[PDB]
Amino acid sequence: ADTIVAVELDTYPNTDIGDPSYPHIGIDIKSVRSKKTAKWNMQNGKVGTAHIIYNSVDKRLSAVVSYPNADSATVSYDVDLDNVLPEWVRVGLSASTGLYKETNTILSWSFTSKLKSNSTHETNALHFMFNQFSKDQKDLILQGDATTGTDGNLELTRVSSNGSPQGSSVGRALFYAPVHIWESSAVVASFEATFTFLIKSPDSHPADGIAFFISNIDSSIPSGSTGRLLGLFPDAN
Amino acid sequence: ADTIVAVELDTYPNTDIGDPSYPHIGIDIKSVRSKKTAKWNMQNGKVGTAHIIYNSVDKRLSAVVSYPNADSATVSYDVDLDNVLPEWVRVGLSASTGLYKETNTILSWSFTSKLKSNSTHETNALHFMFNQFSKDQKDLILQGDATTGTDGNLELTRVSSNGSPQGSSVGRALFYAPVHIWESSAVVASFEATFTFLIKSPDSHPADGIAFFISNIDSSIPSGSTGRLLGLFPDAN
Amino acid sequence: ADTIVAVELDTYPNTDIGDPSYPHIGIDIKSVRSKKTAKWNMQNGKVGTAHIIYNSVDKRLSAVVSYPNADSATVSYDVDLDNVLPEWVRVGLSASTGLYKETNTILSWSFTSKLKSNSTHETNALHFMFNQFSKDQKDLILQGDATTGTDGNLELTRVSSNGSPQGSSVGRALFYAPVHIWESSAVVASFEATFTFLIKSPDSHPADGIAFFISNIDSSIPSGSTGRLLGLFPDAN
Amino acid sequence: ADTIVAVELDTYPNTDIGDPSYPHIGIDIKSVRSKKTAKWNMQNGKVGTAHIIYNSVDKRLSAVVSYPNADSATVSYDVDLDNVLPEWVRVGLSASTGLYKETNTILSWSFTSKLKSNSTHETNALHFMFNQFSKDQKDLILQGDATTGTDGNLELTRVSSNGSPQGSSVGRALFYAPVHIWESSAVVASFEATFTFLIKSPDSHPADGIAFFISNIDSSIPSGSTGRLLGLFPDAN
Ligand SMILES: [Ca+2]
Ligand SMILES: [Ca+2]
Ligand SMILES: [Ca+2]
Ligand SMILES: [Ca+2]
Ligand SMILES: [Co+2]
Ligand SMILES: [Co+2]
Ligand SMILES: [Co+2]
Ligand SMILES: [Co+2]
Repeated sequence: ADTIVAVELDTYPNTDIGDPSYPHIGIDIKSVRSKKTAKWNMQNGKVGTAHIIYNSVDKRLSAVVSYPNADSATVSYDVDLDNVLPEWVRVGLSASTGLYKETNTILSWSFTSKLKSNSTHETNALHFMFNQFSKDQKDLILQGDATTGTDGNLELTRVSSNGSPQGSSVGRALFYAPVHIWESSAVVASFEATFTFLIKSPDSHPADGIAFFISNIDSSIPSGSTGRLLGLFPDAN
Repeated sequence: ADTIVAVELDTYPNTDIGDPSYPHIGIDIKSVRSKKTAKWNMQNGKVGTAHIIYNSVDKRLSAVVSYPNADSATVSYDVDLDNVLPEWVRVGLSASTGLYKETNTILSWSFTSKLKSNSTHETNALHFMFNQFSKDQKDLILQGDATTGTDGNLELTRVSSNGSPQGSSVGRALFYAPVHIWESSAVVASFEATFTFLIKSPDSHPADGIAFFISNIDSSIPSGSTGRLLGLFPDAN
Repeated sequence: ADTIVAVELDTYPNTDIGDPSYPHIGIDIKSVRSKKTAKWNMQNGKVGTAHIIYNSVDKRLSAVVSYPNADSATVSYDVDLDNVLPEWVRVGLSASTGLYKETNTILSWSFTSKLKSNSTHETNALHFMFNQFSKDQKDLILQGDATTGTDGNLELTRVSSNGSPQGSSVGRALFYAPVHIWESSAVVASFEATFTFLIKSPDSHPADGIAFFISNIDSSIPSGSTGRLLGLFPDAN
Repeated sequence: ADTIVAVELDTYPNTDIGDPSYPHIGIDIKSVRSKKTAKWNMQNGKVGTAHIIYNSVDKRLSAVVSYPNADSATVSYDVDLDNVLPEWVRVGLSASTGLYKETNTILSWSFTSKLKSNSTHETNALHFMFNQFSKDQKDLILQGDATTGTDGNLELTRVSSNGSPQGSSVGRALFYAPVHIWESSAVVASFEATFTFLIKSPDSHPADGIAFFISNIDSSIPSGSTGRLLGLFPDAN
């Protein structure tokens, strides 16, 4: 059904579906079983920043995640996205909770896509930046439990009044406009995404994670993708 | 019905509805009878560039139109757009032909909107740039006769095979995503639009013009707005 | 000697040289006696953000200053900068202390200048953004007491070890590259500057202020411009 | 003496110093003998566009060169620039002619450098874009025979009145401000450069080429680097 390319900030180690034994960042190409992962020293309650970059010349999707005053984690994977995704895609953020939970709060999100064609000076670009989300954010498609406006933030999963994260929740936010990532006369296509997040859990084992993803434009949350599936995959294959 | 704020590049002088006796650029606030105009030395067959700028501190909508090697024309009008438009709008380009005609070709179009809130570093921004239009431009809403892809250009009004402009045509192209132009904690909201166009007519009296407009998100072409109404207004009041 | 256009965030009311009886933001065109001012509810110890904008079509220099959770202050003045400044200028930040003092800390500073010429697609642009200053910031010209690197910030005036602001201090930081603000074939020239600051004083009467300024490229601090002259003017005329 | 990293658009095959037997694009790390090259179908008299990209996560310097209506050439090389260049560098364009010659005209040049630190939202950026060069371009350091302003272009090597390219010429243009390409708390540093050029020769064997380069800030043209050395290297080792 959906084609998903995602960079996951996986807070819970589901070693039975291939997660390493620690929080990790991973690159998922059409499967929750990451093609590549890197240990991530996740800090409960701290605001982190994730940067994702890719260009069609190098064909390497790379991500860097850091927290202030801490060393960063980085993961890269060689993948030609022209062979995985459609030429028009939607980009978004997804997060879930299962039996274990955490807040999956997004405080800001920026994205820049550029397609440079062979005509002298031909650049097609799309750029958006959100440093605040309003209750009626018309340029975002919110799916599942995702809501905007509480403290001007984007809450991907359900958080009750007293700020408590709820389990078995899943939510996604996609930018409204389709994004053009391939065009026949493009000599270089590239994108960069950055988002700051705040994962906080009352528990010692937060779950399940946040993911930046690119999908077919009409992507919707797969049935039963709460928990370990991060609101992105229908199963764990 | 629709709320329209537009900068018109009016090629035909309809002196009966208030046009001056020459091609002119004008600022239209909810009426085709421009609030302010400036003589425009339109060059048939040449690529021109229009720049439109506005910010909520000064509340002055200004536009500059020029052709290479020629002096520019500029028009400005003091208007608080927060009092005219909704907080979420769609931006687009419109053009029409009537008994007289011309090609209303758009070769590139860029737009940048910024909302800076009172939180330190809070900037919400939207930027798009098209230097080429493809046959299936999914991020544009084409209305009426507007088509994309012929020579990688956006043809707002009908042009037959042999490149001839057709009369009684009207077409509009709006960027897919809603644009947020006001927010309660924004200290300064601004936008700038730039587009290059090519108006060419076999006739000595081209008509009717191209307009950059901002409207309510659900705006559609008014019935009978071909010709002098530029695909923007239902009547000439 | 120097030609100075500045937006002052004046913390001390020197009513004898024309200041209003309160902290105020003002637009200074070649004189410390502001052409226009607006009351500024300055917050000692809080990080504020100032936005300055200008374009050659409207010829209005406007500035907005705000603090989180507080209403902003704005001041505007109609001035054609082509008639005041040279075509090549340097942009900077200046601050001073006199008998009264305060820290004049800059935490981030961004600037964007654009010159759009009448050739189709001719845009000359300069943009810089500093969200951190290093001890050896080679792209900034530091004058007087200005230093970079302490807490990754730019300290315009002297602050001793224990964080205490020192009196009779003056310092300026200018971006290294000259900025082109006028060109003969430019149809619209514009700029926007934004900087966040932290003015903190142990005293009830902080002084003297911070100013964003544009000057001739070879501008240097005028002798005796500590205190009320903000490191910009040689006298109070 | 100087540390040079350059992307060369080499028009003349000096097979004795390792050039392939055809025009080629190459990546030169401290030597004119390119670490990697790719055949380049150079078009005499046509305006081409070169794009150079690099980021510190992937550590791969890649370049794409194209002409309208033609397939592009691309070359990439894995190199960690933090191990080759200083943290502060100057970026520029260089070109030369020897016994054979060609015009080495630059019509536009843009550059964007970004350093993203681990503090949430810490981005330091520098961006410049020139779509026109004036006779007194104060923000460019012209070395050797390089001149600005003729037809609003940048002529890297000497061209006599009648538009004829002169042999044994060498010229370079560097952006005035130093560029910061590494910082201790940066999690990702990246840059992208784009320039359009017009290489035209009356002869069947144009020479010698144009190069985009990054060097130590105080770099100057090496003595005798006309011809095959592209105004970048003192010898052919
Ligand atoms: Ca997991
Ligand atoms: Ca008319
Ligand atoms: Ca004062
Ligand atoms: Ca060679
Ligand atoms: Co995982
Ligand atoms: Co009219
Ligand atoms: Co004052
Ligand atoms: Co070579």
